[PDB]
Parts: sequence; C-alpha cells; structure tokens
Amino acid sequence: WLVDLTTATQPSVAVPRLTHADTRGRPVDGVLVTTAAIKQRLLQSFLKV
Amino acid sequence: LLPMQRYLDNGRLATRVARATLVAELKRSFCDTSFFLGKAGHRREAIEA
Repeated sequence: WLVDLTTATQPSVAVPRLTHADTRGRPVDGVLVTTAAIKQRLLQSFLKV
Repeated sequence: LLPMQRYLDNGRLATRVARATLVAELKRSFCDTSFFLGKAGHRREAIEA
C-alpha cells in the first residue's frame, strides 16, 4: 500500500535549484506528510531510516 | 489525555458537539486502556507503542 502512495502520481518538472538530497546520497523526491500517530506505526514496524 | 491532546491537536472546538464527541470517546479510551501493562503486558510492540 505504501508502494502505491509512492509511485502513483506522475512527476511534474525537473527543477534545478531545488535539490533536497540525502546526506551524501540521492536527491529526494517524495514528501509524505502524515499525522503523528501514523508516524509511530509505519516507522515503528514497517519502514527504515 | 490521549483523547484530550488529539482534541487539542485540533484547534479546539467550541461547537459543543466536539465537546460531546470528546467525552463519549474520552470515556471509551479509559475503559479500554487504563491498566494497559498487565492487560497488554505480554504483547510486545503495543508496550513499545
């Protein structure tokens, strides 16, 4: 189900000056604003950091 | 306080319905998890939550 929130929407445009990236890593592309209660469930037992 | 702060992680609602939906759910969360450890003591990852 999280692999349907990620990769449903088509990406808009390659904007150059906006480059949020990982620490010595790839450029970031998603957001996923959730509530605080769901954050303590997915990050607890479904996802990595 | 878990139903109380999520009501106040809204703005606060003086409509008196959300006062009442607070209370009839304030009494529900208490009856469920007051004594949570020992009631859910063997359930790991619920005590983590």
